[PDB]
Amino acid sequence: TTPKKNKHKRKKVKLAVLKYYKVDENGKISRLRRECPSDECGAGVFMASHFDRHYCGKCCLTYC
Amino acid sequence: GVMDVNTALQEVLKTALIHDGLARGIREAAKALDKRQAHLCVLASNCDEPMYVKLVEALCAEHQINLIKVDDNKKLGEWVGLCKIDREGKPRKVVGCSCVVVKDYGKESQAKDVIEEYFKCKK
Ligand SMILES: [Zn+2]
Repeated sequence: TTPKKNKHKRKKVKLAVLKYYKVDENGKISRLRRECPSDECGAGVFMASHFDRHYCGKCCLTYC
Repeated sequence: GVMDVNTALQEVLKTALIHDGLARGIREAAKALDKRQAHLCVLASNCDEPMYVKLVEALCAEHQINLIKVDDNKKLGEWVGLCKIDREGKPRKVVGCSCVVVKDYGKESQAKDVIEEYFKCKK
């Protein structure tokens, strides 16, 4: 009846590593969200801790 | 040593594109140092975010990165080639990114005679 056209556009924060990386005045680098244990996104690429899980950007892994 | 050191970051960031050794961006520039293979990194002084410099210098400090101070954001991004040049040579649209890193130097001696000698006197 009615053409339902929709596409989930992306909304990026101002360089969203500031949501990940926190450094205080002493200079230690504190990352709040989860680092993915998979090797293709290891030690540089982080997951995002959600309300019931975490979510990777590459291998899309979940948690509880 | 014939040329100025703030105009000596030209050709090393040219040859940062011949292997795409320039990790352009900021998140990609953050993850460029997370694997610990980058040789040099520079930063623009023109920042709206003051704590952004505190984020990037925290990783540049403890992972032995020497820095070169450049004043402007949009001036820095043209060494990637991100300025949209015209057919007669005018950058009609310039993209500036404040985190320019390198992964490979050039194959010469006219670049590391002034950059590295300016690096030795700050040790
Ligand atoms: Zn991955």
